[PDB]
Amino acid sequence: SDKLKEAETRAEFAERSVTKLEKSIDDLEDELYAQKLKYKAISEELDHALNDMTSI
Amino acid sequence: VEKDLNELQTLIEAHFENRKKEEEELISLKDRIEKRRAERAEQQRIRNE
Repeated sequence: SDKLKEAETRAEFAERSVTKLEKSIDDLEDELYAQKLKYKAISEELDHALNDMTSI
Repeated sequence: VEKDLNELQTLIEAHFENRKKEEEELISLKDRIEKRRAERAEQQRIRNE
């Protein structure tokens, strides 16, 4: 009985940890996507600048 | 200075293309990443069911 209780508690702890880790990794992926979006926006602005500089 | 401008704009467009390929690769990475998110979500949900 003692061993079973220990195992059950371990399982609950690990499950909660996996839930937190999944949420955190999803949030960090969202942040990376946002920063990539900003980089792409300024890169397209610079590409337009280069297109005009082709006439420069 | 003319050939300097020429080589410089050449390398400019060159690294443009290179970083562009890298961005394409990173976009494909994000896409397969979202595929991984969806597959992990569905298999996790099946496990939880």
